[PDB]
Amino acid sequence: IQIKHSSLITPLQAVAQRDPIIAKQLFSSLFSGILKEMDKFKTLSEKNNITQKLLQDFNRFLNTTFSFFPPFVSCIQDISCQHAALLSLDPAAVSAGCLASLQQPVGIRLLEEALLRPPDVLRWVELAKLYRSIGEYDVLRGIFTSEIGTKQITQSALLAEARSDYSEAAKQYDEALNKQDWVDGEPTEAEKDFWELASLDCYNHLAEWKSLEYCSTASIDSENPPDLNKIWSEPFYQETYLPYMIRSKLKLL
Repeated sequence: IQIKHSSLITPLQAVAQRDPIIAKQLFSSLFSGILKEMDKFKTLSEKNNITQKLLQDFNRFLNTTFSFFPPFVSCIQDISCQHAALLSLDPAAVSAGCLASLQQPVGIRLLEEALLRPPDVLRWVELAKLYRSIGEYDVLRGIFTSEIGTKQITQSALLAEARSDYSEAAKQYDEALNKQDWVDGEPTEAEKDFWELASLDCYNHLAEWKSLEYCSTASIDSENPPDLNKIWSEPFYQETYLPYMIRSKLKLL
């Protein structure tokens, strides 16, 4: 045991060069150790520009990757969990990378550590995406009852949706997505996009196919004619409205 560093350092980089998982662990632990040692040298401001430029680096990474490597994506989202400068990464790119790479636990953990310690509600909507993708409708319904839903009709539809009364939930979502005489303020864009998406879920859950197909195309650019072409524009449309469109028209056909 009276051996030196090189017999530990060179085979470590030699095996981390070949296998990507141990490369992920090594890059994460070395990065976190260096940033932990930055407590002594950089003090108040040069530290803060260092971590701001690291956040710049990582946001550029997650926006411009196109192959989605799981060790790389999870490694740069795993070093964002420990240091509170990089918790504010981007809730859009995190959810896109975790849906594309099949790593929703890592995005869920990062967004949770962000909601610990607007960019409040943005992370809630992009956390409901990751929880919807892996089943988990109980936790997603727990999100919409507390932090996203403001109005009362949202909670009264969440109850009737939870007790499997999907007609008396879609009726309230239709009754909320046409209200103009809102007395106490307006819904947000998040609170209205939830009502649209959950009305689609209720119409799919019942069986109502002549209503599901119309509601699944009458929010893209189609006012008087149904112009199906616009689903390739605005890529969120082909992730949110496309399967309901095709399933509804197919069950009709």
